[PDB]
Amino acid sequence: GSHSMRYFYTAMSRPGRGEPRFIAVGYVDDTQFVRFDSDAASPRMAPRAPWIEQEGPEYWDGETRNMKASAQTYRENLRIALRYYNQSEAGSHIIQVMYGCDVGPDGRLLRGHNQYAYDGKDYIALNEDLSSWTAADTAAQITQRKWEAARVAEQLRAYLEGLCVEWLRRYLENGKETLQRADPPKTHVTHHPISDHEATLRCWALGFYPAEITLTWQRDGEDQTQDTELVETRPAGDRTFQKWAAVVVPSGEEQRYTCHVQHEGLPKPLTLRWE
Amino acid sequence: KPFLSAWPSAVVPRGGHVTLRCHYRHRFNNFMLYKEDRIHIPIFHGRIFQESFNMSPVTTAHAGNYTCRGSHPHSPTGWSAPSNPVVIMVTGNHRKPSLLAHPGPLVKSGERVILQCWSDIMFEHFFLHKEGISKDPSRLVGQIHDGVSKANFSIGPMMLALAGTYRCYGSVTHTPYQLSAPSDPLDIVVTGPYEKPSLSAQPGPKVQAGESVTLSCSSRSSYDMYHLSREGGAHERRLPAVRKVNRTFQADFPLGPATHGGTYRCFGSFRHSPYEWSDPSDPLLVSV
Amino acid sequence: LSSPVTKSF
Amino acid sequence: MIQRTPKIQVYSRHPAENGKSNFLNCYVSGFHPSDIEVDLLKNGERIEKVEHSDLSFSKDWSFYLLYYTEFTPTEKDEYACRVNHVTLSQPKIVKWDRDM
Ligand SMILES: *[C@@H]1O[C@H](CO)[C@@H](O)[C@H](O)[C@H]1NC(C)=O
Repeated sequence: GSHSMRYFYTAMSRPGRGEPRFIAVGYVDDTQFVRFDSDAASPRMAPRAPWIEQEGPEYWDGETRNMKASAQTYRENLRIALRYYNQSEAGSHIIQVMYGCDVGPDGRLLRGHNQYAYDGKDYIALNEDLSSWTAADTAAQITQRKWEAARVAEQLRAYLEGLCVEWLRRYLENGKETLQRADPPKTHVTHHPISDHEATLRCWALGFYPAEITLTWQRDGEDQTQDTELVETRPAGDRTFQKWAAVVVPSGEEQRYTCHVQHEGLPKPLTLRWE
Repeated sequence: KPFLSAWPSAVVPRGGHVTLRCHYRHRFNNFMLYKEDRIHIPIFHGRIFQESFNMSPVTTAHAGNYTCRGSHPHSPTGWSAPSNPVVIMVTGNHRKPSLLAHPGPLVKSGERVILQCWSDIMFEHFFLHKEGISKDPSRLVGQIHDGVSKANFSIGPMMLALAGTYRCYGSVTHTPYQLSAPSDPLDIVVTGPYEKPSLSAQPGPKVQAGESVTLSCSSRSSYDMYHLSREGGAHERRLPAVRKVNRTFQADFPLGPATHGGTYRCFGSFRHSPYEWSDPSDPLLVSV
Repeated sequence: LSSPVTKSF
Repeated sequence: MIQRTPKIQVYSRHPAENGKSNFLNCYVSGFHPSDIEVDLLKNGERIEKVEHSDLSFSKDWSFYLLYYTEFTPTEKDEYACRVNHVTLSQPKIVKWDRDM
């Protein structure tokens, strides 16, 4: 692959409960590597993955200044949004931002992203051409007129084509043996009676990275896509992931059921069965 | 420790109103208040506020440095650790100081401006406060020069978060939480980077009599409003922008019959954002 | 590296 | 505003084996707004030294968090996760099932 870098900002007001708060997290693919939280006594951008820790003091200082400025900007954006939507200053509101870049195997830019939301709904987004906006409502149309008047999209495009790609390449290098070496799932099937006439077969995949994976149940080679319980892929807490797929089968017919596992760490797809 | 806050503002005039809230364990109930001096003597004879404490109308007695402790049943003391400190400053207690901007109130984005507060009264401290809800004032010590006391507040690098209406206050030695009346307000506007509009005169800039002159501000950027400003004197005037057939947004400012001309500039701005303007247009000298 | 581009709404 | 109720999974980092050190996880996701209260419980009692991941969100803007604590499972000790959110009238409690 084929990788991505993303930053996620959450700016929240909470009158009477706290000062407005800004939290930022940075991801390379499914791995978080930095964080900033304005509530800390002395807020700093901080490492959240080992492969970024040996990055120099210039990096942390620069990123800390940038985050402090961004926090200021988003507190003001919360006030502005209050005016745009004619809302009271007593309520709690949230602005969210996600942005970043996708690159191909050759490290070159594939796509840039920059999207904003207000109270969990689309607010305004940079288009794929990285030179125009889509505004979701009239408030956002105000923002759009400002940003067009200020040539904001040019500056963002410059970031996404330049720094975003260069740094993603650098991080992919820094963390190569975790970020670019898929960890295949450890797999197994468990069996649990439900009644005297039915039972559950559960196919497990554990300790895999990246998060993308496909678990399917087949019955004599035909997908049970209608009768499969699929749990959301979940973090294990050690920068690997977990998932399972379950199917209810009639008792004594377990042997006719097969679990199929697909993941990039696997050379060829796996087919497991219970005993 | 609880979160103590003042609503709508810790800087509050006499006769106004302010509410202290103590948020602790997802609750606004059951807290006591302390002033900084007697940091273990709960005020009002150890009164337990069942709800948020409403000071109204505000008096000079309300001024001070507060912390709160929330109810904590099972603990060595029946109460929490001290909250964050909130300073209630009560204004309107002395003659107002004066506030001016150097070099001016229109500040280019990214640049710095000096807001000078001064008075003939010997204020020990000056406070600069941007008007708005939950804003923290800046404090400086009053310098003394030839019988006037003064302080220079540096504001910048300029951005929208620093733009707005500012007032400055003085305080005297023994009542640090009591502020003067506010200075006359100063509107600090950030300009740019929004592209400058074009300013023209119709039928032209040379007028005597008897003759009508109209100043048009125009831009292909979608400003909602235009501001016409004359160098010195005459106050700021503003009009809605109207989109024309050629997709320019334009406003026409008719002058006269008085106006003795001068050097004019115009600015664009957007709805619900009165303190951020475009770059200034080229100057236009109007001659009567 | 985070974006140096933060503008107001 | 748009309110979204949290999804909850409670599970161990590794397959449970009585008497072996492990991690207990409570993954909450798909919720909005961001404020939420999560406690891990051991026999009904709040575990104190619990940590969580930094707040983040998915493409649909909904939030997710992982809460986790080190723990050593036994046959008798029963673990669970307790979650409150604006969308919930009462806190939800999801028991840890070693098979889930
Ligand atoms: C304060 O600002 C004024 C006005 O710009 C300037 O003349 C003066 O040198 C500054 N410093 C002092 C101490 O007055």
